[PDB]
Amino acid sequence: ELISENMHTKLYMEGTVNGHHFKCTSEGEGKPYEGTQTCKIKVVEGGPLPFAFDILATSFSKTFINHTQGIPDFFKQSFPEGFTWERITTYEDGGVLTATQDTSLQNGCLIYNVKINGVNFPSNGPVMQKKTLGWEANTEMLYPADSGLRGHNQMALKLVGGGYLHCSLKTTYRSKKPAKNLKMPGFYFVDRKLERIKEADKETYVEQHEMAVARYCD
Repeated sequence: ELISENMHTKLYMEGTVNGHHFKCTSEGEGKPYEGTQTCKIKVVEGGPLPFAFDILATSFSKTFINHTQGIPDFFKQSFPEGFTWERITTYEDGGVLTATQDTSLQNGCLIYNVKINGVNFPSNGPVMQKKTLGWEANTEMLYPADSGLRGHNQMALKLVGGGYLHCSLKTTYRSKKPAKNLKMPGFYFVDRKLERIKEADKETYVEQHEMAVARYCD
């Protein structure tokens, strides 16, 4: 019941990418049961970034997925204790971005803390050359594993000049609520699309929108 129809999020992010240090903050809001949310992001240290902001997009909120068909909701169930997630995104041209995240609920607001390591992005590739055009829609698979949930996703980063850069994402989501107090889902899918509402100043301000809907085979 601590997750209401309308919720606010606040986030802190720090990391490096190819040795370049940066920090971001954001604030957002959404409708957790409808699977929609937005956030307004600022690069507060290290801006303008020397790499495409697209590589940070998926690191800014799992409480906002519309779990349909009665699928148990590992994320909404985890409160008040909250949960963590940890992820590797591998780009086919050699860059890797890992992220670790803590999600907590404090005074009615969702609070996110994120740490990022981006390593080995090719110095002339589209990420470091800022020749990217955002992400296509995608479907994550999720199922229980390693005492939490495992997720796998594949994504396509659209490129200036045509074509795409492929990525895989492998994630584990861990509840801070005792296992005995959780009803685990079985295997399921989450369909997503992530857009920008607006941006400005060399991607040092970006407003993202996400829609996320959980289902079985359709």
